[PDB]
Amino acid sequence: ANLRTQKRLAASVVGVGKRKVWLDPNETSEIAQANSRNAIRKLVKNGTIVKKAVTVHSKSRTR
Amino acid sequence: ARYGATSTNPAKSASARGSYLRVSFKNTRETAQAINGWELTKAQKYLEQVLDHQRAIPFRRFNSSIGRTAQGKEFGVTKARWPAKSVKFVQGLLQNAAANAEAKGLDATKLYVSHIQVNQAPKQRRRTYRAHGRINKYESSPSHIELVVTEKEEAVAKAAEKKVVRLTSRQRGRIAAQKRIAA
Amino acid sequence: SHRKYEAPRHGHLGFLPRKRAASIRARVKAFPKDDRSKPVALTSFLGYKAGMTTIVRDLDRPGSKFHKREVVEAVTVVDTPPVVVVGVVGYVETPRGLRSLTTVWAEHLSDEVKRRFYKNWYKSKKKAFTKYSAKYAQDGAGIERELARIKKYASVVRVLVHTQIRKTPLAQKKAHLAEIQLNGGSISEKVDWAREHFEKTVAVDSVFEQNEMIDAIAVTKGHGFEGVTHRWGTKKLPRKTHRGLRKVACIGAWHPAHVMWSVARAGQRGYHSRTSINHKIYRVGKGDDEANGATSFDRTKKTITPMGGFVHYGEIKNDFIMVKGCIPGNRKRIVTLRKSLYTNTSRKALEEVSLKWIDTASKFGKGRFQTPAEKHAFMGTLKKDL
Amino acid sequence: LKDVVTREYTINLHKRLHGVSFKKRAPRAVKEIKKFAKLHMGTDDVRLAPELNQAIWKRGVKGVEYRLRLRISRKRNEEEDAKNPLFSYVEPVLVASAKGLQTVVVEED
RNA sequence: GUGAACAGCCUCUAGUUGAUAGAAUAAUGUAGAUAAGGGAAGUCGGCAAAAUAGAUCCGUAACUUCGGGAUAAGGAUUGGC
RNA sequence: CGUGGAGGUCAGUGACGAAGCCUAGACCGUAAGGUCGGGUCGAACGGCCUCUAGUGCAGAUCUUGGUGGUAGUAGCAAAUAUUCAAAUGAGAACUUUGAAGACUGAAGUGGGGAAAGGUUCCACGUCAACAGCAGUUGGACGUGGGUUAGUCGAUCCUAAGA
RNA sequence: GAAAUUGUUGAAAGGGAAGGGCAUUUGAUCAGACA
Ligand SMILES: [Mg+2]
Ligand SMILES: [Mg+2]
Ligand SMILES: [Mg+2]
Ligand SMILES: [Mg+2]
Ligand SMILES: [Mg+2]
Ligand SMILES: [Mg+2]
Ligand SMILES: [Mg+2]
Ligand SMILES: [Mg+2]
Ligand SMILES: [Mg+2]
Ligand SMILES: [Mg+2]
Ligand SMILES: [Mg+2]
Ligand SMILES: [Mg+2]
Ligand SMILES: [Mg+2]
Ligand SMILES: [Mg+2]
Ligand SMILES: [Mg+2]
Ligand SMILES: [Mg+2]
Ligand SMILES: [Mg+2]
Ligand SMILES: [Mg+2]
Ligand SMILES: [Mg+2]
Ligand SMILES: [Mg+2]
Ligand SMILES: [Mg+2]
Ligand SMILES: [Mg+2]
Ligand SMILES: [Mg+2]
Ligand SMILES: [Mg+2]
Ligand SMILES: [Mg+2]
Ligand SMILES: [Mg+2]
Ligand SMILES: [Mg+2]
Ligand SMILES: [Mg+2]
Ligand SMILES: [Mg+2]
Ligand SMILES: [Mg+2]
Ligand SMILES: [Mg+2]
Ligand SMILES: [Mg+2]
Ligand SMILES: [Mg+2]
Ligand SMILES: [Mg+2]
Ligand SMILES: [Mg+2]
Ligand SMILES: [Mg+2]
Ligand SMILES: [Mg+2]
Ligand SMILES: [Mg+2]
Ligand SMILES: [Mg+2]
Ligand SMILES: [Mg+2]
Ligand SMILES: [Mg+2]
Ligand SMILES: [Mg+2]
Ligand SMILES: [Mg+2]
Ligand SMILES: [Mg+2]
Ligand SMILES: [Mg+2]
Ligand SMILES: [Mg+2]
Ligand SMILES: [Mg+2]
Ligand SMILES: [Mg+2]
Ligand SMILES: [Mg+2]
Ligand SMILES: [Mg+2]
Ligand SMILES: [Mg+2]
Ligand SMILES: [Mg+2]
Ligand SMILES: [Mg+2]
Ligand SMILES: [Mg+2]
Ligand SMILES: [Mg+2]
Ligand SMILES: [Mg+2]
Ligand SMILES: [Mg+2]
Ligand SMILES: [Mg+2]
Ligand SMILES: [Mg+2]
Ligand SMILES: [Mg+2]
Ligand SMILES: [Mg+2]
Ligand SMILES: [Mg+2]
Ligand SMILES: [Mg+2]
Ligand SMILES: [Mg+2]
Ligand SMILES: [Mg+2]
Ligand SMILES: [Mg+2]
Ligand SMILES: [Mg+2]
Ligand SMILES: [Mg+2]
Ligand SMILES: [Mg+2]
Ligand SMILES: [Mg+2]
Repeated sequence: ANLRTQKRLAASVVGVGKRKVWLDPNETSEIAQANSRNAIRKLVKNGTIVKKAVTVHSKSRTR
Repeated sequence: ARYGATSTNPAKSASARGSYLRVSFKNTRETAQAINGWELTKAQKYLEQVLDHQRAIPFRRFNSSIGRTAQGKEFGVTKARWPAKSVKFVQGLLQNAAANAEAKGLDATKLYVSHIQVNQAPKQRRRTYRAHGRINKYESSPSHIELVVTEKEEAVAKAAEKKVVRLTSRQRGRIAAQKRIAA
Repeated sequence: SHRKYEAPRHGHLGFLPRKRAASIRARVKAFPKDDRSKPVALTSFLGYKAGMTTIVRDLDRPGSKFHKREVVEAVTVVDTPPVVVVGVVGYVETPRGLRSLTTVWAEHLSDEVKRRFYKNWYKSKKKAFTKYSAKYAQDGAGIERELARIKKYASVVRVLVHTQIRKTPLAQKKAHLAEIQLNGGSISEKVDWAREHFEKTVAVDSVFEQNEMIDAIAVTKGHGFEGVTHRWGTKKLPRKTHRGLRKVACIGAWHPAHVMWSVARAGQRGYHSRTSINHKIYRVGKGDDEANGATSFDRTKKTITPMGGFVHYGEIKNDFIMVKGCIPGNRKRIVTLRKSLYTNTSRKALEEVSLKWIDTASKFGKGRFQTPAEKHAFMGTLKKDL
Repeated sequence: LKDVVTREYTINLHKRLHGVSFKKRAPRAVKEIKKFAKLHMGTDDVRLAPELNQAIWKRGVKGVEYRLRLRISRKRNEEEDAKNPLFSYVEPVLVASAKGLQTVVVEED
């Protein structure tokens, strides 16, 4: 398997860098089928691809 | 076919080869000689070990500035190595030879490796870049491997000439009297 | 052309070749000259280098600015449990040199020696000396004739002793066997002594005594493959020099067109056999003795084992030889201590020391305390303790 | 035979990593453990829980803790039959302090 | 963010984690450091290396085209709350 | 003495094996060389008299091609760094995914363009060569798909100049 | 389907090169001639 394309596509659809799309290992067969943006799209919204939160750079110690 | 010189009984033998193999010709030479003549089953167990770095292959010709290792005391040599890619090609052939003897109906228990010869396949040119804008050859030196397995067999019995004894008048005369005299 | 300036060479050619020794047990190449009037005894001993400490003592050198003053001096300690006698070997004179003609062995033989005759003790059937031992059976016949033969011929007698390595902190288990010449009177009395001592045991204090000058024979510590600068004490080359500087610049003139035996080259360093002479015995320690490290002037009961124990060695529970200064070999290595080959009058030898205080402070750091007693004394009570 | 056991050991990584080049410490730790595992279970097959992995790398390459308290579990191999029927699994145990525990056996159920 | 700062050093977003690999750590190296007492005696030559350094305040010679020389030289001070 | 070609001749040898090549087998010659046997081979070839010349190699730092010892040797060490597990696959240090440890630190290892390249873009398939280890991966290989303008550029203008 | 150069098998020799000349021992191999 090879979710290279689905990763990039995931990044683009969600509007976020590839360093933040998460493709869950348990639904790898389902994911690799997803060849289009429309199929990545419902994969995102049913929790198979999630958007992975930002890394915090808190201003607290600054303040 | 037409292998190199064999002396074995083809009726009792089986064989295999691989040509144009891309393995080191020098390395696999040494490992082929390492096994030459062996009980086929001892050979298999032996190359296996080699891959565990448990016993080694004694390097005997192609070997200057090789390292030394206690694993060659076995064979009286100090330089010995563990040439993986050679072993694995060579056991490939050995396993194929095995099959064919199964297929021929030879006894798998009497099987020793009776011919094992490697020589040099056509080379493979690739190039590399040297200082001041020069090129140099950078070659693969690949191998043909061929081996033959035979069922061992005991004895040989006798049978030969008879020695046509010729001895002159005074030479057959002594003998006549060597019994006319004695026993 | 000619050196331009003269300087002595670098290193001594009486120590070539500078290769690793044939064995960890350096060899006695020489025994003391035999005076057959004296009683029979050994002329060397076997021990293990334990380590070093400090000593304080009044010096007695009339003439010296330190006459009747204290000095502090360094000392080594070799762990020295009794050696055990297991065989006699009789040599004879031939125009080809000395040759052994028999070796008579004791009936029983400690495992520690039986150890030595092997490379794989555990797997082995341990048959070493099992037929030989049967020679005793019958009356005595066989061994008498041998003993007898030694007596008849034999220009020198040596004793086969071995060490009691199990009485020693080491892990080694496999003891050390060696020959020791016998210089008490008369070839015959010698073998009688040897025979009398089979399986029996010999003590240090019957070979060495206080203030004796003795020699140390041992294999020098090892350093493996060495550069020319540290191996020969050659000059460092200047910092500007291409392709490195711990070297020698000229390895030789153009003629002889050969590198010569006499120039420094890289190579092995250490693990050489050495024979040090003139090490004075400052103490002959007894193992069954507290107050080992105590003195006439100290008093305070304590052994010579430093707080926390000899670094890298262990404890010392057996007799020891305390020799002034240092010694070829390193901690844990077998050392042979030999009797002197000449009777030094020196003054320096002859001086009869008697220690005043023996350092016993820990050697694992900047030791501050001689004894736990002293440490509790000074420190007071701690969060562990009572 | 085989034996299938689980124990919980503590391993002194500190003296094992003593000397090791900073950029190699966490990776030695991984390997070192593996070795530690084989030495106790006899077993050439040694798998490390991705949590034990986290535990090891918890403080960057060169900041391995001095002592870890692992849980070594010798299990039987399944599928495609490897050379040996047995392997080991290593897990981080959830202890406050890896200091001062003796080596114990986890009872099996 | 620190700081005079588009400096250096750490971070967010994004992007990478590509550079044959394993085991050892001999000599000699390449690159990075330290060294008692002395302090250029080394050397063609102080080559290399070390020392100095920011800021605030005090203090500043010859000579000069009066513009400089000048951060001359030489000093003190500096965190946290 | 030997070679390529020519006139004559032996009504010469030959697919029942010409020529060539191999052979510490035989024989003739002082020698250049000649002759034969055996093996290999497959379509042509030789003796004698004469004619003829691009006619004989060990060398020329000779020409072209092929091959060695060197040698499994020098080496594959700049750019801080990797790790655990799963999945896949004949095969996984190197592919994919998840986890972790880091890096570039916006004067970027980010996001785009100009010149130049020209399909490298993208999908699917895929490992013989190629990516100085590997390879299931690729800017490689096979097969396809993809570049939409009244407003963006060109096109018009003029500059040095032609 | 030569040669350089290589693998294997068989035979032999090898105390700091090898190869060469005259001569013979020993091994291997062979022609001719007898009648
Ligand atoms: Mg072929
Ligand atoms: Mg060679
Ligand atoms: Mg060779
Ligand atoms: Mg080597
Ligand atoms: Mg080398
Ligand atoms: Mg060599
Ligand atoms: Mg050898
Ligand atoms: Mg290059
Ligand atoms: Mg160039
Ligand atoms: Mg007679
Ligand atoms: Mg002179
Ligand atoms: Mg030796
Ligand atoms: Mg005898
Ligand atoms: Mg050194
Ligand atoms: Mg010196
Ligand atoms: Mg010294
Ligand atoms: Mg020098
Ligand atoms: Mg230079
Ligand atoms: Mg260190
Ligand atoms: Mg990029
Ligand atoms: Mg590189
Ligand atoms: Mg200094
Ligand atoms: Mg000074
Ligand atoms: Mg000077
Ligand atoms: Mg001065
Ligand atoms: Mg000078
Ligand atoms: Mg000058
Ligand atoms: Mg000068
Ligand atoms: Mg400078
Ligand atoms: Mg300083
Ligand atoms: Mg001036
Ligand atoms: Mg000035
Ligand atoms: Mg203040
Ligand atoms: Mg002619
Ligand atoms: Mg002609
Ligand atoms: Mg012509
Ligand atoms: Mg020939
Ligand atoms: Mg003939
Ligand atoms: Mg023929
Ligand atoms: Mg023919
Ligand atoms: Mg034809
Ligand atoms: Mg003519
Ligand atoms: Mg010509
Ligand atoms: Mg010529
Ligand atoms: Mg030629
Ligand atoms: Mg030539
Ligand atoms: Mg010539
Ligand atoms: Mg030529
Ligand atoms: Mg190779
Ligand atoms: Mg190499
Ligand atoms: Mg390099
Ligand atoms: Mg390396
Ligand atoms: Mg790098
Ligand atoms: Mg990698
Ligand atoms: Mg950073
Ligand atoms: Mg910057
Ligand atoms: Mg890059
Ligand atoms: Mg672009
Ligand atoms: Mg291009
Ligand atoms: Mg692409
Ligand atoms: Mg391939
Ligand atoms: Mg490429
Ligand atoms: Mg490659
Ligand atoms: Mg490959
Ligand atoms: Mg394509
Ligand atoms: Mg296309
Ligand atoms: Mg417009
Ligand atoms: Mg237009
Ligand atoms: Mg052909
Ligand atoms: Mg001859």
